Amino acid sequence: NYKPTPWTRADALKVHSDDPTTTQPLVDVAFPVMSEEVFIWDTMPLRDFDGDIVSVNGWCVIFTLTADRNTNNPDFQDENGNYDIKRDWEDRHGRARICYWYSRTGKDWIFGGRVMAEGVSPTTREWAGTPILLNDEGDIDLYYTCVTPGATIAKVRGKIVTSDEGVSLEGFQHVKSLFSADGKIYQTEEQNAYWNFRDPSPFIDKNDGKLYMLFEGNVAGSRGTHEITQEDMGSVPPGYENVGGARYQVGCIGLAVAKDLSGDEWEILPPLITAVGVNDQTERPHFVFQEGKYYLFTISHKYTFADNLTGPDGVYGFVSNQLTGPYTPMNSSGLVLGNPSSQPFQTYSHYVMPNGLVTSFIDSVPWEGEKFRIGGTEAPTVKILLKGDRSFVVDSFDYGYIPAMKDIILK
Ligand SMILES: [Zn+2]
Ligand SMILES: [Zn+2]
Ligand SMILES: [Zn+2]
Repeated sequence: NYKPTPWTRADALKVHSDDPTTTQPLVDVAFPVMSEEVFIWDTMPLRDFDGDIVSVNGWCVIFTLTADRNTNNPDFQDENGNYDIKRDWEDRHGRARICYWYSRTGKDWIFGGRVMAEGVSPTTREWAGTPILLNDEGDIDLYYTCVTPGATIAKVRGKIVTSDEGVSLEGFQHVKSLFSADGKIYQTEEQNAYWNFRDPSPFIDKNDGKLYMLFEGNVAGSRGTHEITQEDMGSVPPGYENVGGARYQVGCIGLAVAKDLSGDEWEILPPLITAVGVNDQTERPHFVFQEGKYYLFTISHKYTFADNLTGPDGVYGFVSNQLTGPYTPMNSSGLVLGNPSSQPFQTYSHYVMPNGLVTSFIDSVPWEGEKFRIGGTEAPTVKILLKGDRSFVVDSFDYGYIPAMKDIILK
């Protein structure tokens, strides 16, 4: 049918940190925190099947990966008996639960609580995905990732109800497990104990009318066995032929197609982008559809790049005229919005919305000496412009500013 587009080593050699047109503004080390009771990180705005951020009866809604702050929990005290926020924050992944927040302004979010009651999720961990508003009766499918045991893309249906006072989510009771890594296209746990498989992002393509989804995967094959092809290399310059252990980096942006628009059955397809020999993690893939083009964004780490390559934490991107490619890297290298080198981990999980706004959460900011301040709260929103195969940072907004693009009046 089609071939994946490689993000090549030659592309990655063009990545440039601290390009001000593609660098997030510096986070204030004295940033405010939205809650003294919970951490948040990955944030998923409520959207429809094309990408539009939608409010409901005037209420904006975000879903967050969420965990309790264990400030007064002795299990998270050091030997002196003092709260160890670093240990608490770094243990959040095993405590992740999906919660919702709402606001009529797109900021100053009001906490709504858990989407699912404890026990509904097949796995205790509730990792990231996408909440889709299905209709103007308020039905929502939360696509998300069930992790440990295994890694399984799943969805759960519920409903949103509004009042003059706020928003309530109800009925998220029945998780439907959709699919896991297959082993022929996408790498399995048996092939690699560290395999990546997560982060569903569904969309409908009006060109064929079908329901698809993006997700993070790895190219199938036993860990360490992947061959680096000339197509993975690209046109590298003289002297840049040593790839080191690059065969261990095998990230890809996966694709699947639903049998019909209910999205209850899926067919796994070849990936759209592969990064063999370049980067192990193409996370949280998501589309912006603009001017008939397919803008494909993904989030990655400085330290998941292969040997003798590097880049900043942040969002990378690719653009094509067709869903299945060929894709060309944004800003020539792929980098769309990277962290500044003086605060390289200030934010993560950078999500580009079709209005150009990019949200992220604050992770770790340098503080004093070799100390760091931990966030667990929303970062200032950045605005970028997409022009052809290039992007430009053009504005900055308040912490966690995630407004809607359209408002849906419920029937
Ligand atoms: Zn729309
Ligand atoms: Zn309706
Ligand atoms: Zn990182």
